[PDB]
Amino acid sequence: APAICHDGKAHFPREGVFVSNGTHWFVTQRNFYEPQIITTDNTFVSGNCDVVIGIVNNTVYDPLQPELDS
Amino acid sequence: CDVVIGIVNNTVYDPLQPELDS
Amino acid sequence: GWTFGAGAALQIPFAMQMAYRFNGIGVTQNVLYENQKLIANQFNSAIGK
Ligand SMILES: *[C@@H]1O[C@H](CO)[C@@H](O)[C@H](O)[C@H]1NC(C)=O
Ligand SMILES: *[C@@H]1O[C@H](CO)[C@@H](O)[C@H](O)[C@H]1NC(C)=O
Ligand SMILES: *[C@@H]1O[C@H](CO)[C@@H](O)[C@H](O)[C@H]1NC(C)=O
Repeated sequence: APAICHDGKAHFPREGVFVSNGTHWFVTQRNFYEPQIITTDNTFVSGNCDVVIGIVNNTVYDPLQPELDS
Repeated sequence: CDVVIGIVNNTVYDPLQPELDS
Repeated sequence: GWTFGAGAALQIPFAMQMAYRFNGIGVTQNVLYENQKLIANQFNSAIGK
């Protein structure tokens, strides 16, 4: 997929691309297979979702939520 | 830490620590 | 893309390759998508000349 839409905002990978074996979505580097969980760290936000062609609805995870409880 | 050879124990700071009181 | 020169050919969508080639010169790749149509119509036009 080119990008992922969460709340109308469109996200892009900091480096590498998104893939999925059907079960879940992942972000990986270019020359070697090494998936990692999607995050607001290795992604960035720019513009709304409507403009881009071929976007896919999903959810972006934020690791700060479990930590801010303490 | 299992695979890489020469790995060393050390304390890693986190900027969240001073402000975790929120 | 470039990969077939390096080793075996790997399929890749064309818009993705355009985005990479934009990264190659220092323009954040999102700029490509929010203008895709426009760029295309220039390419087909320019080659026409
Ligand atoms: C790929 O082709 C199908 C058939 O037209 C189209 O529905 C789909 O939008 C295309 N996928 C992307 C990301 O453009
Ligand atoms: C570096 O070389 C010395 C001598 O062979 C050896 O004792 C030591 O294990 C080596 N250092 C590491 C981290 O392996
Ligand atoms: C590094 O941390 C682990 C976990 O406590 C410990 O077992 C290990 O002994 C430490 N390494 C050294 C050289 O002490």
